[PDB]
This record gives sequence, C-alpha cells and structure tokens, in this order.
Amino acid sequence: RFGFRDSPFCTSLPRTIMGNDVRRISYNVFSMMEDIDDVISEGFILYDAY
Amino acid sequence: SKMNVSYRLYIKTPACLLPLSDYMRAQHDYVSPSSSRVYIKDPAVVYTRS
Repeated sequence: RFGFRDSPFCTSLPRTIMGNDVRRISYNVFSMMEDIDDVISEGFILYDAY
Repeated sequence: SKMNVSYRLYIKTPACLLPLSDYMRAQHDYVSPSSSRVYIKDPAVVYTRS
C-alpha cells in the first residue's frame, strides 16, 4: 500500500509459504539451539517474546 | 677360608641377584601415553538460557 521498496511489513504473518506451514520457534528454544545454521536456511517465526 | 673360619651362616638366595647369562629375564615393557593428548586445566561452567 505504501510503495516501500522491499517492504518489511506484512498485513499478517503468513500461515503457509509454498504450501507448507511456517515453523514457529519460541525465543527460549531458539536461544538454546545449537543447530541454528540448519534452521535459518528454511525460515522460521520467533514468538513468546516482545 | 678353611682353617681361620670357624662358623658359617647360610640363607636362601636373594631374588634380587641375577646371573649375567640370564639378562633377558630383565627385559620389560613400559607404556607412555601419546604426546598428542591434551590435559584440560579449565573447569566446566554450567548455565541455562531459560
């Protein structure tokens, strides 16, 4: 709507991307993750935090 | 030895003595751990991110 280049704003965080539900990880689990490099390749949603 | 000595004392042969012919009975093996081993001098720290 605003004409931004590469807008970081979504009307709602998508439930599905490419036909699969987007993975959601709590901030506490993501903090303790040691396989973070494999996770970021696919993409995820961070929640349980402000 | 025969005339000027009166009494003699005898004991069992000590096991520490060994004839020169039986020098191979003194062959023995000692094992030294590999020099690539590194011994830690740092204590372990326990933590949690939750």
